[PDB]
Amino acid sequence: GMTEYKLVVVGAGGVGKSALTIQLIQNHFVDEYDPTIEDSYRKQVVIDGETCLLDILDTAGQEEYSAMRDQYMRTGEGFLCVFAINNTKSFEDIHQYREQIKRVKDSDDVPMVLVGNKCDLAARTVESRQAQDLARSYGIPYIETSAKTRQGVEDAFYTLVREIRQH
Amino acid sequence: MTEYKLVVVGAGGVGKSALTIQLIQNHFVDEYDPTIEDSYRKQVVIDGETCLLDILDTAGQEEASAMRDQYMRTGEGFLCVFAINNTKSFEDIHQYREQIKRVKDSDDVPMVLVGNKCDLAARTVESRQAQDLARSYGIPYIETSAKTRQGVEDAFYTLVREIRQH
Amino acid sequence: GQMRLPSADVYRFAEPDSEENIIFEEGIPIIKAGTVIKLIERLTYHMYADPNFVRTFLTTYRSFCKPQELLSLIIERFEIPEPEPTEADRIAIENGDQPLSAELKRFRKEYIQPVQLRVLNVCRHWVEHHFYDFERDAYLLQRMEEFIGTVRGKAMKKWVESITKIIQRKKIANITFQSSPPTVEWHISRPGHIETFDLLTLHPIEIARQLTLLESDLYRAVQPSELVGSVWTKEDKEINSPNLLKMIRHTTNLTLWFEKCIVETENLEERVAVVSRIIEILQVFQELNNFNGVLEVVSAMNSSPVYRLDHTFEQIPSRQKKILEEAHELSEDHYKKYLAKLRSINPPCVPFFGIYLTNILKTEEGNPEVLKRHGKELINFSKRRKVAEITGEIQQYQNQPYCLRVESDIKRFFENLNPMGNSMEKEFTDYLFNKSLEIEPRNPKPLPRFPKKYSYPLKSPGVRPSNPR
Ligand SMILES: Cc1cc(Cn2c(N3CC4(CNC4)C3)nc3c(N4CCN(C)CC4)cc(Cl)cc32)cc(C)c1F
Ligand SMILES: Nc1nc2c(ncn2[C@@H]2O[C@H](COP(=O)(O)OP(=O)(O)NP(=O)(O)O)[C@@H](O)[C@H]2O)c(=O)[nH]1
Ligand SMILES: [Mg+2]
Ligand code: NA
Repeated sequence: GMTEYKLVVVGAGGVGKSALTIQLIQNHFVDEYDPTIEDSYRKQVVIDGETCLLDILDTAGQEEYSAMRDQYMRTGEGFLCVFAINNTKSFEDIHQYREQIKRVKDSDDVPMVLVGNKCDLAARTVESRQAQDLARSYGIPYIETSAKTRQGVEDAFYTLVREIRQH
Repeated sequence: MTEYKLVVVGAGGVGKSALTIQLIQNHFVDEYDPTIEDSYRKQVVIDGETCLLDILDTAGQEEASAMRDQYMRTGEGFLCVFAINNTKSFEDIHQYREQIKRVKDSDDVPMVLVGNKCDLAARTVESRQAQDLARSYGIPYIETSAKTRQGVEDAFYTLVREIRQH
Repeated sequence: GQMRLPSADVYRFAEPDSEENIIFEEGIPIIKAGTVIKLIERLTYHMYADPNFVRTFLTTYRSFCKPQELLSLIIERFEIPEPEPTEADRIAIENGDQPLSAELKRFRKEYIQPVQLRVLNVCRHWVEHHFYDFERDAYLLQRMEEFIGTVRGKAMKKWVESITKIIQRKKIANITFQSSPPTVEWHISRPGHIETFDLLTLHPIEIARQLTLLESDLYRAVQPSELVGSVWTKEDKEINSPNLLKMIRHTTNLTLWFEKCIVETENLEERVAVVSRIIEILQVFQELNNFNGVLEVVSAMNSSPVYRLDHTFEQIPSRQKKILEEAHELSEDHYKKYLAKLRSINPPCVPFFGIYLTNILKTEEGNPEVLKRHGKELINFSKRRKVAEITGEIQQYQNQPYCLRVESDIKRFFENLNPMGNSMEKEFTDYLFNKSLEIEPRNPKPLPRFPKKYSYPLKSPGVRPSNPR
């Protein structure tokens, strides 16, 4: 049948990372969620005219279980590496997430996207040029998203699927 | 997992709360803090089947006696508890039994009769008198001690079996 | 007829229900949303008790009402005006007779006494199970003491005097079993010889038991105040969630210790014995329903430094591979089989906490604090109910104690385990990965040989328990 893509969200905690998958998967248009329901993290979508199933792993809230990162990352085919645009430390953490994904996957060329997330109205401290330059240094796309308006959210996940398809 | 709604009823001070907390936590409460209404949950395997017990621990003090219909409507089985050193608490059993029957409009409500404080030597209700009453109700009679744990699992899990076979 | 109520202008909790102030879900009603006044009315409702709702509310209310304001509101709820004499009472009094006061007596018996007793039950639950509000605000405690200590009148007296004593006990603040715990098991290390304690010298049964007692205590210590508000993810997490973080840091340390024992055993035959012993410990964690322990082992075996050790993998017996496979299968498909197993076992158990953390965080992030209806903001109570369903599940598995004896020296050994030493996490996990590359280099580099490091027998004593008389 249709292709299933196993996508994994990684990134610092405490800075609204979970809004990316929630807004995707949501009833886009009813602001509501029960994460405990069976397949609150599976979504059938059409990308460039080809239907597929996204299975998204987002372990937001488990960041302190730092020795489980490999156990969780090993499940994934593509990765969203998320930082918050008002949290410079979360941006600085990206390099190490990327190194750990390369190590678990035993590959220098794992499908991944860099995502800069706007999780509140607090002042931005990472400029888009800084994040574009980082993404370009890694050879991966950069997408910015809003945690409140759903802007950028479909682009982040669809861009990752395109990276997998074109790998 | 089937869920079972158990309700523990009986006169003030007979040990409803101590029985419940012994079942839930394996701890005996020495204090006598009169209950208003407390609720507990317990996942447990009984006769090979996992279930979830919701246990309502009710007020025995007479000042709460006008507030019972509301918990009797919801319960699926009732532990009717008296203390074997308290003859008044045994005489109070029939009032609870009759009220449950009226509220649930049924002659066949799952119930177990429990004679608690059986660790105490100075008994004033004989086992035979309680057993006769239980037979007249069609229900089992189990003597318990919240202090030593004697009979405690038997009382609650017999009530689950009553509900299961109802 | 229904009882008449005080005028809503002297008593705010008699306003009629409308969709501008309460919305129910589709045999007692379940509240979707409401004003704080309506939530407190239904918290203390005259027609029924709702002990679930008391726990849900007292667990979650600080997201929409400060503790000082809650106390003010429930004192207001408690102070119910009595109705004036009716026409028949007046005529009796005019004739020098005693009035029957039928409506007054009914209102006392069916409205005032149940509402007041249910307010006191809120106070009792607040003090017994959510006392941190009072630890953190001494003036709130003074107000509660004063309120309880000045309730007059005999219908409430037993509970007033009891709650007064409960408060005084909480300010200055034993297990019985069906059977005896099993005998503590020993292998190469003997009692009192803590300097020889290590992965292969302690008995694998007793490693698993003592880690299960430690992990069970760490699980049982986490209170809901560490979880609501997603506070373990925020900047003050060390202040607000210390028991949760201690629990997680223990789990992390054990996973890293398992990895360190494996990759620092450079001799292949010895390293196989190490891995086999860790899978035996996993088997006993499964037998004990210690799922935290299960996942600690799975996380180490799936880590980058360990996963790649193909020469070690080749020598592990298929039966042990099968044990590890069935443990990893619990985590597959978003923990589908783990969730079913947790709900089917007979406690005691030690749940894996991380799933609860993700579900609480996503429930709080994915639902709005308020619902807007007819121009009014109503508290979204359904969201709080969902959070308290999770905290209630956590608490249900915190009740049952393990019937296992503590060994104080083995306990201390695992409490003090510190595989990273003074190294930071990145430099330590790079060290583990480079150690993996040293002991089993990437193809086509040849596989080196390394000397043995253990002078004692590597044969396991097995994981079936012994029982002398
Ligand atoms: C040193 C060592 C490492 C490992 C690592 N490892 C593997 N190996 C396959 C491999 C051989 N070349 C690659 C490494 N598969 C693992 C696994 N899966 C879960 C999903 N199932 C469908 C297949 C099994 C789960 C876990 Cl938790 C660990 C796994 C395992 C053992 C027993 C061992 F002694
Ligand atoms: N020796 C002994 N004492 C017991 C036993 N069960 C309860 N008690 C004691 O009896 C007293 C009352 O117990 P408690 O559980 O509060 O009774 P209750 O039926 O819940 N009272 P209420 O109806 O007011 O809530 C406490 O001091 C308790 O320690 C028992 O099996 N043995
Ligand atoms: Mg009680
Ligand atoms: Na910053």
